[PDB]
Parts: sequence; C-alpha cells; structure tokens
Amino acid sequence: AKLVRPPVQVYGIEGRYATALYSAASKQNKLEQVEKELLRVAQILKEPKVAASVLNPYVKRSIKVKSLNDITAKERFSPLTTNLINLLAENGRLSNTQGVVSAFSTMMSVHRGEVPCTVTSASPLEEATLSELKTVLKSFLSQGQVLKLEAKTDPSILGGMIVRIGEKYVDMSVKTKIQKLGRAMRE
Amino acid sequence: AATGRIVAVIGAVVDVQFDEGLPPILNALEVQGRETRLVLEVAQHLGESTVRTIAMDGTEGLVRGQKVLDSGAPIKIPVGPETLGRIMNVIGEPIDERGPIKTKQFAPIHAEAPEFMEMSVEQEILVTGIKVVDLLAPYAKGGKIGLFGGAGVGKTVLIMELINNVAKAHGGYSVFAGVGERTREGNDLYHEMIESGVINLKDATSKVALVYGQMNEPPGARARVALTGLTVAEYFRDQEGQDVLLFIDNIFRFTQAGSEVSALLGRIPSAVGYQPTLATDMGTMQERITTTKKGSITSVQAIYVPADDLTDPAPATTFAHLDATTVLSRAIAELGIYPAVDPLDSTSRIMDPNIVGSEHYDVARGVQKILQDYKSLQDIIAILGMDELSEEDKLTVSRARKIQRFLSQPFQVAEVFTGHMGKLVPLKETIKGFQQILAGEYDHLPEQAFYMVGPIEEAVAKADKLAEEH
Amino acid sequence: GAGSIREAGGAFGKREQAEEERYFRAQSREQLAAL
Amino acid sequence: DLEETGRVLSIGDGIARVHGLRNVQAEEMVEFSSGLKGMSLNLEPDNVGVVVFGNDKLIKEGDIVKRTGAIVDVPVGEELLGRVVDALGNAIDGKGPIGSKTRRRVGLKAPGIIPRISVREPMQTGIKAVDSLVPIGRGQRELIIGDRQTGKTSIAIDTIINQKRFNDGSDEKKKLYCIYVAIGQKRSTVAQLVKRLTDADAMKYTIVVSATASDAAPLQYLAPYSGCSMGEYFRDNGKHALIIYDDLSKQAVAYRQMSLLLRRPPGREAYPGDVFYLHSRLLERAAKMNDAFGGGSLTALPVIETQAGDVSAYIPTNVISITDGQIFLETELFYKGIRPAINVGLSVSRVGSAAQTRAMKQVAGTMKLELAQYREVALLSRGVRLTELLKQGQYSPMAIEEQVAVIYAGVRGYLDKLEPSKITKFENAFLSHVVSQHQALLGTIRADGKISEQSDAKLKEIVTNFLAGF
Amino acid sequence: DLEETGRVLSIGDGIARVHGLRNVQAEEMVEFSSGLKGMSLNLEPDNVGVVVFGNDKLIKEGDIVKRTGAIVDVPVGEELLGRVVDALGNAIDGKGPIGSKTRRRVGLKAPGIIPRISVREPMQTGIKAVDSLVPIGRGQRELIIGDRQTGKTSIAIDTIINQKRFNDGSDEKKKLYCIYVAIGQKRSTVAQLVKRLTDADAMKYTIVVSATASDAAPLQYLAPYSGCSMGEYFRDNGKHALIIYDDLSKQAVAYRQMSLLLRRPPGREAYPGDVFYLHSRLLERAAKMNDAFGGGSLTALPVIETQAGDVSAYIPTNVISITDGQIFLETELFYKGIRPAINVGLSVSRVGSAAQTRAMKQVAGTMKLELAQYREVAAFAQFGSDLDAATQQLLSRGVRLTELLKQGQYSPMAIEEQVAVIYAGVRGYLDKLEPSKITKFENAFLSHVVSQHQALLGTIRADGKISEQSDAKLKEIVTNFLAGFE
Amino acid sequence: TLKDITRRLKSIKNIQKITKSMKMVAAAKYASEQSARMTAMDNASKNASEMIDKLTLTFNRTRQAVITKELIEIISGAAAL
Ligand SMILES: Nc1ncnc2c1ncn2[C@@H]1O[C@H](COP(=O)(O)OP(=O)(O)OP(=O)(O)O)[C@@H](O)[C@H]1O
Ligand SMILES: Nc1ncnc2c1ncn2[C@@H]1O[C@H](COP(=O)(O)OP(=O)(O)OP(=O)(O)O)[C@@H](O)[C@H]1O
Ligand SMILES: Nc1ncnc2c1ncn2[C@@H]1O[C@H](COP(=O)(O)OP(=O)(O)O)[C@@H](O)[C@H]1O
Ligand SMILES: [Mg+2]
Ligand SMILES: [Mg+2]
Ligand SMILES: [Mg+2]
Repeated sequence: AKLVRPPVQVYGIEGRYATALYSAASKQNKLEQVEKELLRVAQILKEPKVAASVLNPYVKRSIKVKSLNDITAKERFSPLTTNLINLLAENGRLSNTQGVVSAFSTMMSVHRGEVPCTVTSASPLEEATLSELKTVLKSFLSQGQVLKLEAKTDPSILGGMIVRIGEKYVDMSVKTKIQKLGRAMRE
Repeated sequence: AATGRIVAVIGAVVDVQFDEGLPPILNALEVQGRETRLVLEVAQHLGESTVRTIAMDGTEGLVRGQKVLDSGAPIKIPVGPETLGRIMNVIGEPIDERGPIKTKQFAPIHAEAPEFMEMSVEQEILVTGIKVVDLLAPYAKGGKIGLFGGAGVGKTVLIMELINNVAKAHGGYSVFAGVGERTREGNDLYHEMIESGVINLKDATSKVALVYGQMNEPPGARARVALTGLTVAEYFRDQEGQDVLLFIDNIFRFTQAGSEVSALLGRIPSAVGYQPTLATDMGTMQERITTTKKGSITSVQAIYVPADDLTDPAPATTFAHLDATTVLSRAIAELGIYPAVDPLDSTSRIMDPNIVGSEHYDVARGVQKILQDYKSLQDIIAILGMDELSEEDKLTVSRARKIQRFLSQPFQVAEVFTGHMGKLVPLKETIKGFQQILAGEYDHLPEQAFYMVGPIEEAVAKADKLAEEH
Repeated sequence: GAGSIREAGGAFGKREQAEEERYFRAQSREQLAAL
Repeated sequence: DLEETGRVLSIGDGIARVHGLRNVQAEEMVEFSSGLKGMSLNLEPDNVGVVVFGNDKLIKEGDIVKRTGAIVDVPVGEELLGRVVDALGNAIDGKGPIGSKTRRRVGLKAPGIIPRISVREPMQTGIKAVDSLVPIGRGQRELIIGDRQTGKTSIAIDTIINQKRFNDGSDEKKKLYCIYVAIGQKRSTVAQLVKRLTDADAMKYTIVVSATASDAAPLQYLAPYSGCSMGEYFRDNGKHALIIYDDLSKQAVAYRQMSLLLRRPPGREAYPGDVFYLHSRLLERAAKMNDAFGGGSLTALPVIETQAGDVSAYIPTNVISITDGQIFLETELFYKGIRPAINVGLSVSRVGSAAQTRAMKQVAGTMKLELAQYREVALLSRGVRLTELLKQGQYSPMAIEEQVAVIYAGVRGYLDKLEPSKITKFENAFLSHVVSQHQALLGTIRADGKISEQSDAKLKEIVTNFLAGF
Repeated sequence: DLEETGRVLSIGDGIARVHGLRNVQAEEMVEFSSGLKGMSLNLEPDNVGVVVFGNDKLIKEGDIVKRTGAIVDVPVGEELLGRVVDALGNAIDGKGPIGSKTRRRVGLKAPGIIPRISVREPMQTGIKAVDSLVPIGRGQRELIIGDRQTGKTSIAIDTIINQKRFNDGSDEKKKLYCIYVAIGQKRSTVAQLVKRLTDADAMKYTIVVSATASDAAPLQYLAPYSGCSMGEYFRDNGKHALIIYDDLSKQAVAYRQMSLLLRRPPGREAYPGDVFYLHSRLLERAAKMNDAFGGGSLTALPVIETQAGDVSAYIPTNVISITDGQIFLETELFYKGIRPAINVGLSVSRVGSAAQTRAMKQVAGTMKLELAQYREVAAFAQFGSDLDAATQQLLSRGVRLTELLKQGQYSPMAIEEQVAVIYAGVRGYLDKLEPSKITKFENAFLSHVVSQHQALLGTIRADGKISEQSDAKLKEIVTNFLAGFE
Repeated sequence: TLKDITRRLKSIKNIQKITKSMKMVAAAKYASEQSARMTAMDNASKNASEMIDKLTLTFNRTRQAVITKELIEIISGAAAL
C-alpha cells in the first residue's frame, strides 16, 4: 500500500509512527486536525497521574490500553488519532508518544514551509536590524517559505553574526575572520 | 565548572549526563561525595548529552544520580624537581606517606607527540657493562630499547641491573613508571633505591621520580599510569633540557588495560581479543617517548610477551617503536645462561660498522654466525651423534658452546640468585674476549671456565682454579 | 628450522642434549687434567 | 518507594532485571522478597542487574527487592577457625552460628607500597622438592599449576597439615592459620578433604570456604574474596595466614557465566574482558606487612588446572604473570614415579633463597646444582639418588631439620653405594632412627637455623654409623 | 561563503556520527568547526559516519560540520621531489609550502586493459640477488615480504639510492623518480631514513610520504593512495616512477580499525570484507603504459611483514595474490651471514627475464640453474666429501655463487659490475679459490675493473650485452686478476 | 596446539632430510655393514615421511580450527552489541 511520505524524514520509533500517521492523514486530508489532536493528546500525556500510570512497567498492557482508550474517548478525537493511540498502547511504545508527537509536529513544521533559522550574535541586537535581516533573508527562500528566527547572543564570538538558515550556515563572526587571517599569517 | 550526574555504572565504565557544558573527551571529572578522590576520564560522547568515562579507581559504592564535576582539563599531575624521590599514582597523588608534592607547575598527562622537525638523528652507543647487550645489540643514548620476554625469563632483573649500572652512572633525573606490575616489586625497588642513595628522604638530592599503578588497579589507572610517568619525564626533557632515563615496567599492561574496557566502551573486538585501536593507542603513547632537539630521553621498557609468542599483536606492534630490542628466551634461561638474551633474535639499529667500528661489527657478526651454525649442526648431532662429526665441525661446536657461556654474566642485582659477585665488563674487554674465543685462542680451556665470568682474564683464572682443584 | 630437533623437545632433542653433554664433559675432563 | 525498594522486571538464569532501586550502589547487597540475597552489578538507566546468591526458582517477576545499604561483606575473626562456611560466611558444618564480631568487605583494596616489607620468613610446606628447590616465604603468591589429577590439592593439603608442628608450639611468630577455599568442587570431595584435615588434627587452625558445583555462579565468583578477607583479618593483626584457592580456573568460569548472562560482551574464549583484573585484584592482597602495621602476612597458593598441559592458555597465562612463582606438576613425571610430580626445570620462586632457612639454604644449593647437572646428562647415579630422595609419600610432611638431614645424607655422598629401590626404604628407616635417638641434634638444628661444624660433625657420625648399620 | 552543514550527534574513537549533511557524497572530505578534517565513509539514513583526520578531543557533540564538496585529493607535480609530506600533501619538513600547480584525486581508477604494454624495461635495484635472480621491470608490482628486522627497508633504500646514476645522467628514458610511503613508522625512523637519503643525495628525486604511528588511522589508510597519485602524475606524463609502501600490513591494520569502529561486519582476523579490494585497487595502479599513452610507468614495491614466516595469514595471502612476484627474506639466512637475506628458492618474479638486460640474462640464466642444482643437493653438505665428484662440484659452485650474492648495505652496484662479477662466478673462475676469500676477491676485482677497465664496463653498459669481444676481454681480465691475486 | 605441531613438523622434516643424506652416503660407500646402514637409513626416511604426512594433516586441521575459533569469538563479541 503506497505511502504518502512527508517532506522531511524522522528515523527511529518516533519517525516510523510519525510517518505512518502522516501518510494516513494525507490520504484523508485531515493533517491539520490530526496535528491539533496530537498537540492536545501530548499535553494530556504530560499529566502527572497519567504519566505515572502510563510509564508504569508492572501495569498489565490490557488495563493500560483500556485506560488510554477511555481517556481518548473522553476527548472525542478523530479515528486517526484514536487508532494511533491504541496502536502505541498495544505495541508498548507509549513512552515514545510525545517524541512521536513532536516528530509529526516537526514534520508539519516544514509542511507549512516554516524554515528554521537561528542567528547567533555577540550581544542582543535590536529589532531594526532584525527586520532588516528578516527581509534580506526571506530572499534566501524558495516558493512560499516563512522564517523562524531565534536570535541567540553569545559574546564569545565578539562580533559579526553566525547565521544558520535551515542547513545553510554562514559565518560572519569576527573570530573566524581573525583566525583565518592568523592562519594566513602563519601558513 | 559543569556538573553532571551518574546514569550508569558497568564495571569500570561510568556514564555521566551533563545538562549544561558537556566536557571534551579526555577531561578528568571528579565524583562528588566520595571518601577518596575518584576521577573519571571522558572517552566518548554518546549523544543526548551523555558521556562515557573510564574510572581511575574502583566504582564500588557509586550511585545513579551522584554528582560529577568537570575539572576543565585532562588529568593534571605535578611536574618539577619536587617529584624527585616521591611516589605518585596515576592522578598525581603522593602515595609514599611523605606529604603533598609542592611543585609550582602542573602538566596534563595527555599531550601531542613531538613533530617531525623536532627529531634528532644522533646515534651514540650507551655502554651498559653487560656483555651480550653491548656486543650484539648495543643500546644508544637517547634511544628506545624495549626488553621482550615471557613470564619468568628475567625482564625485571635485567631492568633493575640497568637501573643499577646506568642510573648510578647517570646525571640526569631518572624516572621509573611501574605500569600494572607487582606491588611487592615496587616496594623492593623503592627500598633498594633508598639504600642505594638514589632516593634521599632527607636533604633533597634525589634523582629518581617514581610513578606507580599496579596490578590491583582498575583498567583505567593501568592504562593511564604510563602516560603519567611519561609526562614527568617529558617535563624533565622539555622545560629543563636534561637528559632523562625512562624505565617502564611493564608496558604490555598498558595495552592490556585498554582491552579490559574495550568491549564495555562498545567496540567490536579485533584479532586475539584486542581493542580495534591497539596500534594507534600504542602509537600516540610511544611517539611521545622520544628524544627531541630540546632534550634527550633514553627509555628502557620491559615488554611482556604472552605465552612466549612474540607474534601476539601487543609485542608485535611494540617491535616497530624501538631502536634496540632485547629478546629474552626461555630456551636460554633453561640452559642456565643469564641474562637469557636471545642472541639470534636481539637487534640494534646502531649495529652498523660505520657506527660501532668494523672490529665490533665483525666480532658481533662472527658470534651470530657461529651460533647459527651450531644450531644447524645440532640436528646432525641428534641423528649421527657427536663422534661422527667433521673436525672443523667439532671445533665449531666447541667454540659455539664457549661463546654461549661467555655471553652469560653475573649481575650485581642477582647476587642472591647466584651467590656470585657482580661484574661490569667494559666494551673493549667484551670485543677482545669474543674475538679471542672466535680466533681459537682458548680451545684448550674447558667450557665451564666461561660460565658466569666477567672479562676473559676471569675465564683464564677460573680455568686455572678448576684445574688446580681437579 | 636449523635447531628444529632440539627446540621441539622430545626424545631426539633430549638425546641430542645428553650426547653433547657427555662428549663435552669428557673433553672438559681431558682438558682440565692437561692443565 | 522506588528509591530504597524495587520490583523485579524479569528473572532468568540467576539474573534479575530490577525496576526502581534508585539509591542502590554499585556492588551493594540487595534482598529479594523470598529471603534470597543478590549483588547489584549493572546500574543501568532503566534497571539494575542483580546477580542472585542462590536459586532463582523462588524469584518471580514482580517480587519486591529491598536495599541493605551495605556493599558485600563477610564475617571475619578467629571464631571462623575450625568452621566450614559457604561463600557468604554462613556456616555449613552443622555446628551452629559463628560468633563473629567483625565484618569486612570482600572487595577491599590491596595494601600499597609503603605498608609492605620484603618477604623474609619461610612458609614451610613439608615437601622436600618445594621446601628445597622452589621455596615459599610468608607474603608470597605461589601458583600450583598443572593438569587434572597431577597432585595439586595434595600439595595444598600437605602444606596445611605441616603447620600443626608450629601452631601447637609457643612462639607466636611461627604460627600459620590456614584457609582453604574450595571453588566449584564436588561436595563429597570437600567432605573427604575436611576428613583428611580433621584426622590429621589440622582443622583447628583452618577455615574452609566452600562454594561447590551446585552453588550459584555468584557464590563461586565471590568465594575467593571471602576467603581473602578472612585471611586479611589475620594479616592485619600481626598474625600469619595462608590461603589456597582451589581453584581459580573454576572461579573464572563462574565469572564468565555471570558476565555473559548480564549481557556483557565476551572476550577471548567468551571470558569477560577483565578476568585478569578478576584474579589480580585478588592475588595482590597477599602481602607481607612492615612492623609499623603488625608484621603479619598472607601467603596465597592459587591453583590452576591446565587442559592437556597448555600453560599457554588464557587463564593460566594471566595467573602465571600475576604470581611470584609456579610449581609445575606434570603427568609424564607423575607416571614415571616422580611424586610429587614437580617439574624443577619449570618451577620458579621469584623470592628465592631469601625465603629459606640458612641450613636448608646450604644443603639445597648443592642439591639444586647436582640435580641441574643430572638433568643435563640424562654424575648420573648421584642424580638418581637425589631424585629418589625428592619423592615423598602423601600426607607425610616432614620437619625442616629432617629435610635438611636427608638432603645431607644424599648430597654429601652417604647414599652413593645404596640400591635405588632401597633408597626410599633407607630414608624412612633413617628418619625413624634420628627421631628416636637424636632429638638433641634436631632441636639444635631447628633452634639455630643453620648447621654448625659441631652439628655437621655430629650428624656426620650419625649418618656414618647408620649407613654402616643399614 | 554559504555552506551546507550538519551537527555532530556523537564522537568517539575518531568516529563522528553526524546529523544532517543531506547532500554529502560517499568518501567526501568534510571540515569540522575545530578546523579538523574528516571523510564521510558511512552514509546512513539518519547519520553520516565521518572518520576524523586528527584528534577527537577537539570534536564535541553539537559541533558544526561543513562540506567541502570534493573527494579527497592531493597536490602532485615535480615540486614534491625532495619534500617530506604527510598523507594529504602538507609539507612536514619545514621547508615552506609545496608550490604545486596540479591536484589529483587519491581514488582514481587504474588504467584498463588497452592502455598497457608488457613490462619489458628493467628497474635496476643495485642488489645482485634481485637484479640477477628476481628481476623487477618497470610497471611491475614486486612484493618485499618477510619477518621483522630481516632487511626489507634496506632493499627499498638501496633501490632508491641506486637510481642516482640514471637521474644524474642525460638519458631521460631511464630516469626513475622514487616515492617512499612510510605507514605507521616512528617519526625518528623516518628522520633516519630521510637523513640516509640526503647523505646519498637521493632526496632530489624522491618524495617521502609520512603517515606515522601517532597519526590517526584515516591518515595511515590514505597515505598509500596519496603516494600512488603522486606517482601516477609521473606515470601519466611519459616519465617513470617507483613507489615503496612500507608497509601495507600497517595500512591494513589502520583500515581495520576504522571499519571496526564504524561497525562494519568483521571477517577473518576481524578484517572487513573489502580489505582485498583495498590493496588490489591500490596495487593495480602500478602499470606500464604503451607509447600511445606516453610510455610512462609506475613500479610498486609493497612491503609486508609476516609473523613467524606465516605467509598464509590473511593480508599476506591477499597481497601475494595481487602482486607479480615476491622477494622473500629469511632471518635464518640473515644470521647465517647471507645478507641481503633473500631466499632464492621462494622468491619469484613472474615478469622474469623480460625485465633483464641481455648481459644479465646471459650470466643469470646460468647462475639460476647452478643455484637450483645446488639447492637440490645442498642438504648433502656435512657429508659431501663422501659423494660423487659431480655432487662435490655442485656444492662447490653453489657456495661460491652464494658468497657472490652477499652485498653491503647502502652500496648498490651498477649493472655492468654485477654482470662482471656474475661472469667471474658462473664461468668457473672462482672454483680454485676457497670460499672464505670470495667476498674479498669480489671487492678487489671490482676495484680493478673499475679503475683500469672503464672501456669494457662502458661498452657493456652501452651494448646491454656481452658480445664476443666483450666476452674475450672479460675472460682475459678475470684470468689475469685471478692469477695475480693474493 | 598449532605451535606444538609446527615444532614437531620442523623437527621431523629435519630428521627426514638427515636420514636421507645418510642413506645416500651409505649407498655410495656400498661400492655388509654398509648395505645394512643403507637399508636402515632408508627405512628411517620412509618412517619420517610417513610421520610428516600424518602431522601435516593434523597441522592443516588445527590451523583451520584456529581460524574458525577466532572468527567465532569475533562474531560473538560483535553480536553482543
Ligand atoms: N606425592 C604423592 N604420592 C602419592 N600419591 C599422590 C601424591 N600426590 C598425589 N597423589 C595422588 O595422585 C592423585 C591426584 O589427586 P590430587 O587431588 O592431589 O590432584 P589434583 O590436581 O587436585 O586432581 P583434581 O583434578 O581431582 O583436582 C590422588 O589420588 C593422590 O592420592
Ligand atoms: N645487506 C645488509 N648487510 C648488513 N646489514 C644489513 C643488510 N641489510 C639490512 N641490514 C641490517 O639488518 C637490520 C634490519 O634491516 P631493516 O631495518 O632494513 O629491515 P626491516 O624489515 O625493515 O626491519 P623493521 O621490522 O624494523 O621494519 C638493519 O639494522 C640493517 O642495518
Ligand atoms: N640475571 C639473572 N640471574 C639469575 N637469575 C635470574 C636472572 N634473571 C632472572 N633470573 C631468575 O628468573 C626469575 C624470574 O626473574 P624476573 O625478573 O621476575 O622475570 P620477569 O620479570 O620477566 O617475570 C628470577 O626470580 C630469577 O630466579
Ligand atoms: Mg617482573
Ligand atoms: Mg583438587
Ligand atoms: Mg622497515
């Protein structure tokens, strides 16, 4: 049965369950709904009583899957999310759930075209140059992507800025510049 | 600096999870809440901000979640002339009950090997006073030596005789590294160094620094103690320009220690059950034991050969790191000849006629040739017996047995084993005596006249006495 | 394999050793008395 | 709770994966809900790997495991003298409890360099070949190595029976408290052994630690360390102990099982990577203390069984490279009539004549030289007389003055006319003669340690008048 | 400078598991944030396994890894002659940068079936035993195999020193540029070797590629391919190179380390399944090109250390299978006084006489037949005086030719003088002389022919053969010197 | 043991060569005790080559077994990861 593979790949148990759910949701055109339902089911998962009952290794898997079953029926979820949770409970991968969740999340992180890109600087730079880099950077993108900037400030670079646009990486820092000049000085 | 927590303890391997500030590989970490100082050396980054470490002491009593502090450096040991006459362990603590070692500078036990432009090609013979060594495989000043042998053939006695002769003739800060050996031998050496005056407990004119990690230590301590001793010697060579002697006993243990953790570090075994990193670990350790243009290090390393193999990966890998191998044989020790040096298996890179002189070289090659011919004739002697040999061949066998006995020598350190007195034969006396035996100048003397004598005048006196008795 | 017979031990290496020792203790006796 | 208490995740082959137990230490003793005990060997993120000290038939998935808070330790003291205990110190001789006031960890560290001193006092085995050519001193590790049914346990039991002459006297410096550790043996073999020891009245000063073949692998792994702690009690209180590990091959096998079931990766012959450490950290605890520490000692006699004479195997090579000397027992020698079948050409004692009385030193030098020269030419009759003089009946260990006497009667010429098949006969008669009439001479040689010219001449007349009468 | 990157997921034992780097190629060189280099050996679905060209204490989890977009390449050219370099071609002798213009990938494929011509030209070593009994041709791969300390590096070094006579001359067709790859040796051993080559004035036409024992396993693994590319530069441009891998056992060990740490399935002696592929693709690059491709050549002299003479080990088996012959060295022959300790019964050259000059062919056919007969009857020494006159003659000629093959270290002989000495030997002119003198004679006679008989030596050198005038003149010289010899 | 078998093979090949040469010398001198020596050394060489063939079979078996045992150790250590 041919799959609908997501644009980015995640590997492991998290990646397999997330890819299975992404493929199942794309066949029925229910991706956004399943996304919202996994966000909610993960925040349910982080409940302390619920976390204590789900991580417990001596609880029989029968009672545990019945508990997840009724506590999903208390939410009125899609059949896709309900079947996902029952598949995770039946296989004993409930501990990976949030991981799976975030995997699916990060999958759709690129489905909306949201490109993650972090700009490390020496000292926290103000918003004017930030909108400047907003505009000059969204030139780096293909059809229809939007920036996710996370302006980090480590002064150990003492100048310039290191820009990580997705997997592209430009080093405008002054430390690499001066070290490159020094290596040319010694070599 | 950074603080993490123990998450796993399997044997001598400990996993530590750092939330902030993962330490580099080879950093030393201190475990918090322990009676004595326990150090863990980082070996791997496992991902998920967890590091795998090797413990330098025992891991009993460790608890998951116990706090671990990052020191920010590898193991740093005190270096300087204050270490002379002291005993330190792998992490630089004084283990002689004589108080702290107040040096003014500390050195990390992990460093880079000297570069290629820092090498020196000078080859100068180091006369030991031992007949077989100086004759067939002489040592050089600033060279790496290596003494190969199975269990019980005399590596320790030979290294202690070398200590005796050279170190008391030397003027340049010896260093002894006991690497995974018997503690009884450590106490013995310490005391025969105190009574020898080489270590002075008062009026600090000591000239030996001792570093000890013995058989009862975990694998990590036995794998790093050679580096600790090496670092002491390296400070003496670099920051003081002195000429250092470096005795290491036993260096095989270093390699073996790696094996004992290899699989627990998650590594597929290579051949004979050795770590996949045997050759490169040996390389990065041994390439630091070297003479540079800044100073000199003569190093004598006792190398255990398991089961008298010499083809085992550990001795076989060690062979290419040495300048003058001395291979001790059990077949020779069972003849009663000591030291049990194998003449047809020992090698020296200064056994060159342009270095030792054509007379020395020609005598050495003649001795080796007559011993090989004796080997070849012994089969014929086994079948046809002795009476059916040629006359030239009976002469060969006679001179060969005499040369075998004359390579033997009584040691000053073996005075209890033999009852004999120590003899230290000069170089020209050795060349002259062996030339005279090869020439036929002593065909009339018996062969027991050459057993355990010094110069050839002693062989003559012994023959005269052995006759005057009977 | 030059000393293969006596490096192997066994009857042919031990008999060789005994023969050599016999001959040379004889010769050492007839060499000492002539001194 | 899940910090002082855990729950069994899975149980099988004597390994329990336990949930919780967050505060448990490495090598701590835990207790299952059935009354069984275990040791925490693998601290992993999600579970603890507990080795069960018993039968895992009674442990079920879901059982409760509690902490003891104590790293494994055994009772020690003198109350254990005369008792037969299992690896954890519980008595199995059916005589009630051992009233021990002290408990001592089984995995303690060996003494360092400073607390020791050279091995000087002799450990008398009562076996002429041992006491003469491969002598043992108090504080030494002497390996008894051989194939099956060559006579290793015999040597150990002769050694234990010999110390009765010293233990019933007065001078507390010559008393030796023996400890026999039976590892992986058949239980009826140990009953036979305790019978031989009780009949000879040797059990009053002996402890028997018994981890027999049906005991769990953790118990057989742990029994040598329990015996070593029971001996270190004596070693640290100015007393002298002797411990026999019979044998360490089976302890290594038990450790290999225990490790392979904990899913630790196998090394050579599936043995774990640190089996050398397993035996070295144990045999380094046999030591001689300096007078600041009481001057007590612990002598170790490990036993190793080789397969078809392969001393080149893994475990024999390990233990040969650890110890201070080996007694080699061969089957070829055993069937030729040489009993105890000690191969002197291979038997080494790295302590040597330092561990010997002066009288025996004198006579045994001559015996060693004559026996070497005889092993060369195989005078021939003198060597035959002496080799028949080395032979000895089982469970008949001799005093040192009588050994000196017979070595003398064989080494000064007083047997060179007698018939070989009569030598043994002569021997025993001779001894009876002396021990019937010449208690003055023997008390003299014993108290003096050496043989004066007065004693030399006295036993001259003794042996001369006897050999005339015989 | 916009670069595609990844993160180090984990690091240990010189292996970095790296996230990202979605477009990196197999065997592509990457650069860590520390400045260290690496090579992408495992491309896996979720990580890339990078081998680190250096010390992994500089690499931490989370470090940025950049691509370079290029397979590993090294500088090639004549600017490398006289230099000591590392596995990636950086100068390590402190004499400044390598001013090369051309770069060449270290993993290029060997020439095919058609670009080759038969191996027909001699590669003179200067060792009498090799040049006469185990001849090497230009384009051949001759293995130097033996135990430790048996004289293998000395054979390589004599072969390197010998080429000075051809490299100082004007005949461009006979010049041989040498390359010595040192894998897993001490740096002091390499410094002694470089000093020996400088004293012999052999550095001006030699490259020394040095990946020593303290260098990371990837560098030792890569050093033979770097040296082979440096020599392929000459092989492609009509010139002739010789390369000595000293030794390939250590390169196999380094590759096994890298493979075992990358979790590749181990095989016999824990070596990976493609260690044969390793050495075979290294050694098939030594070729002889036809004139349509410039006529150049590359001769390979790999070195292999056997353990206790065991040529049935895994890596010796592989390299003996790959090469065109072997020079086997014995330690018993070494200590018998036979030095170079070449075992003539076991040594072989499957090129053979096609790699000899006609003069050496003349004398060497006779010498080979005579030493073979000697080897057959050689056990009967110790008794030979009690056999035929023919058997005693075989033994006599055999020992004479044996002593004629001994040679000093660092003293390679010209082919004319070798031919003259073998002529004196296999023509009978040494039977009346007793063995203890042969070597001595061989020396004095040599001086004689060098001093007063440059015409005959020059004429043999120019002709390649011993013609009848040459033959008779040699006859006269030999008999005169012999009759007047002490 | 492979090393035991190699030592014994070497020893017996040497004995075989020595007896073969002694036979040839005796067959030369035979041109009653000399013929007896010739046959004795011929039989000794025959028996030596017989023992050499048996020991070569044993040697090959033992070296194949050693290679397989080491492979199994490596494979078992790798499968535990
Ligand atoms: N000195 C001796 N004189 C006579 N018999 C002896 C002597 N030593 C041993 N024996 C006998 O030889 C046999 C060997 O048994 P022993 O237990 O002493 O050796 P072992 O190596 O421990 O054998 P096992 O494999 O059973 O442990 C015993 O029957 C013993 O009685
Ligand atoms: N033809 C020769 N004559 C005299 N000595 C020689 C000769 N060839 C080599 N030697 C000497 O034999 C010794 C070993 O030679 P060499 O180091 O070249 O061999 P090797 O196999 O490369 O040793 P290694 O295992 O260290 O690599 C050297 O000391 C060398 O000087
Ligand atoms: N030079 C020697 N003279 C006399 N005996 C020796 C000599 N060397 C070794 N021995 C003997 O061999 C025994 C073992 O010696 P040792 O130094 O411990 O060798 P190793 O360190 O290799 O185990 C010694 O106790 C001694 O009896
Ligand atoms: Mg020693
Ligand atoms: Mg027993
Ligand atoms: Mg070499």
